[PDB]
Amino acid sequence: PIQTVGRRKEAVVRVRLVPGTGQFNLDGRTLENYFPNKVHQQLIKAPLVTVDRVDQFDIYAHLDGGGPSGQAGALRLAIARALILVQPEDRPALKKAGFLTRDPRAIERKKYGLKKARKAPQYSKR
Amino acid sequence: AKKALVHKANKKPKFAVRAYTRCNKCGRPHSVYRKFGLCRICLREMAHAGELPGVQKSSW
Amino acid sequence: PRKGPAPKRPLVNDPVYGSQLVTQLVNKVLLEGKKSLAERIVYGALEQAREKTGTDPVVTLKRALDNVKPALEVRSRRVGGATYQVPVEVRPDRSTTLALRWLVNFSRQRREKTMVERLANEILDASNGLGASVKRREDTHKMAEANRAFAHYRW
Amino acid sequence: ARLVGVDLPRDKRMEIALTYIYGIGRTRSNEILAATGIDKNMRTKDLTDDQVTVLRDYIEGNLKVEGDLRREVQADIRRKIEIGCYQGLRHRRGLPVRGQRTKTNARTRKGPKRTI
Amino acid sequence: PRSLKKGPFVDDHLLKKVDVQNEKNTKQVIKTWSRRSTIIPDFIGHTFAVHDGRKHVPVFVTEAMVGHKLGEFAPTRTFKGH
Amino acid sequence: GQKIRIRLKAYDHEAIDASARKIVETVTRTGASVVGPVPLPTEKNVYCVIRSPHKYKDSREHFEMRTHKRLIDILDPTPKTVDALMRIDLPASVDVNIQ
RNA sequence: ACUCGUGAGAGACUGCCGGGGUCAACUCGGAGGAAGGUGGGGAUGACGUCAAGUCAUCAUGCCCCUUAUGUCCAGGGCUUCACACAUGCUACAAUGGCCGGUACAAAGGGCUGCGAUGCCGUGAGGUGGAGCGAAUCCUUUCAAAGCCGGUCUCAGUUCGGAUCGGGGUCUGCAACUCGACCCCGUGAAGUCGGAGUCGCUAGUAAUCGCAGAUCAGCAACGCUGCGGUGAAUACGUUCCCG
Repeated sequence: PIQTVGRRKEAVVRVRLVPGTGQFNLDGRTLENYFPNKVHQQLIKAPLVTVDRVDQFDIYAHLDGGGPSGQAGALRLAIARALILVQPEDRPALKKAGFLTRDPRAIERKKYGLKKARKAPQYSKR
Repeated sequence: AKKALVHKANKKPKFAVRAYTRCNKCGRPHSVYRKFGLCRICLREMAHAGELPGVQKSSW
Repeated sequence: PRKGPAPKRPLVNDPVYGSQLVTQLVNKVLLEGKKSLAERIVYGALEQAREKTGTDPVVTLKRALDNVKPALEVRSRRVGGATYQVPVEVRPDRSTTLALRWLVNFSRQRREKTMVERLANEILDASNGLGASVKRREDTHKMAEANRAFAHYRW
Repeated sequence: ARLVGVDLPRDKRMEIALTYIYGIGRTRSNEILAATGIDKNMRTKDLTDDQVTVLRDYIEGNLKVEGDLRREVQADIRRKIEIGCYQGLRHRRGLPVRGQRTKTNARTRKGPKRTI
Repeated sequence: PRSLKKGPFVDDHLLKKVDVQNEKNTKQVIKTWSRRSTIIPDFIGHTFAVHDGRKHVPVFVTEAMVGHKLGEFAPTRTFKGH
Repeated sequence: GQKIRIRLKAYDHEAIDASARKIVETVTRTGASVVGPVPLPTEKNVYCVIRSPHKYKDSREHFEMRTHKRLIDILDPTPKTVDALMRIDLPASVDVNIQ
């Protein structure tokens, strides 16, 4: 058994792999039925295309937290780490494109006495 | 708060809506939390005095 | 920015065309924080250009921006309460930035009542050289060349 | 065409065209149309006599529109402005009658600004 | 607005006084310190001196102003322009 | 035949852990089966107060209250465990109830 | 076996290399690595200054009333309006307006409290009640922006919402002055706003919804938080301010 976990700014995904055909399951939907974005499509294709072994794995994803782009990035990173695990020889490839660099960017706290984060109220000289 | 006002607050109102907060330690009718019953000033002063079971400085 | 220049931001390669000019344009036209709608607007304009000129979008946009890319700028320097206009040449990066900013800012004035055809029409006009961006470019060069005298401050 | 002596617009949806009258707006247009049975996808250019006759039959039979609405509103106002009613006195002085604020607001009630 | 389920509001004092008056074949001037009370059709033949804070304004009610509270026809604050 | 959960709560981590350890030791001494003190979500109440009386609103101070809760599940209801349950001494800040 | 709930620990330390270095601090580039140089943000505010603010949080010395400035109570005011200033929200629309479908967040709160199903309403809502003192039940499997399909085609607009009319719902002993919300209707100003001025350097501004405190109901567009999507330039101290 293989199971991998991905996280992206409050979105958490868990991916299971099968060596089956070139199709994906996202909580019961395919890659086009769910995440109907061409940009997200290329984003998720980027690991497999970089490793140049597309259409060789069937993934099953369980998703929580975040929105479209956050979960898309989380799935991308999770499947990238899963592929690195099953085939370590591709480790010096994704790092060349920086797909192993997890993104440590989140929502900055809204600070009291202000409007939001770094925004400030209007200042009047009189 | 005047002692007469404090006693009238201690006197149960003759109508349901005629009731208000009347902070316990001092008697400041504004900004009285229902969790403590204290005014915000008294709550802060007592919490900083280390005499409340659970309160502490917040930071995150 | 007082100590030194901040490191330049990287540009993500455009997945559909491979050149960053299109993603720069879509980032600039972006407003209210929506990538998808701006992307579809720019792509619709580019495909209208495809069906109206019959040539490759990358090269036509390239020489259009080259023909609307400014070369010199005018800067204000104040002494004794009175200002002076000095001409300074521009790095190509800010030149392209200003050209694209002019295009996007003035693409809200064409009177055909839809943004995507507005972009397609102005892109085609700049490709033909009759667009208003050419007019702003000529005005900027007129300002730069006419006031070439006041440059002894060397900035 | 005509709509109780008024000139219907040449190109307006009847769900929008019936808004042009003094008594029918958004919901009442659709309620009248459903109780009548006229397809809402056509234009005034095609609006023939049968639709017109069922239309004014229904509007006569349902409620009060045009001039009578104006005069009944005026009748209510006059009832409230000559019996000492608070709303009437607030009408008289050109100020909002719903107990609103006039320290800086109520521009459309008092009118344009007359700087002092 | 006011929930009609509880019925029109009238406190007991003036109701009892008007009961005494009209059961004694008499109509006089009623002075009250209440303003929240409504207009009763049995009161239309009478008049009410309603308090504004200093003294009482007398109002001779008719059928034209039925359905509103007393204070709706007795203004309180004074403002004589600028 | 019957299993019993006990909810076990406190602000303080030290006292709550000591109570759990003592109860587990007593159960082991008595001869009954327990799953163990499984962790539970920690409730947090957050409040804001104004530092200064009479104006200067922009300066405030935040307060927290944290309650750590856990469950202890016991199977095989040994009668001696029930006999020795309520006599167990517990810390002041720790509250345990049965379910 | 995987998140997760919560405890302990490992790990960012100029650690190594190369160029500038006074073989120095330090600066840049590279390697590995989740992060490269205080990784991101909170908490913490020295000696001092403004006779700054608070006798209305509390106490506090002196002076005052002491049969009153004390003191219970009914109604009314703090929302009054020809003006001016400040802080905000909604608009001047086609990057849009209206109609149906479609899928993903977080945090939080709940006992005379959250309150689901059915019963009837256009919608607040009237009937009564199952789950929970609460990772159990309710906030719809929790929203909007997003995407798809239909239409509107540039007008005071299928924009905008003000003022005004008729009729109601909820709470409250009591809704006129003076609570909120609902149905229907005419639909005012408003055409990107002069002199001038404001916030902001990475998950920031901008946009969108949700939650909480106070609250029976709310004037909340306020304040404190959460999450979604998310780019621009920074040449350089010449000038304006501390």
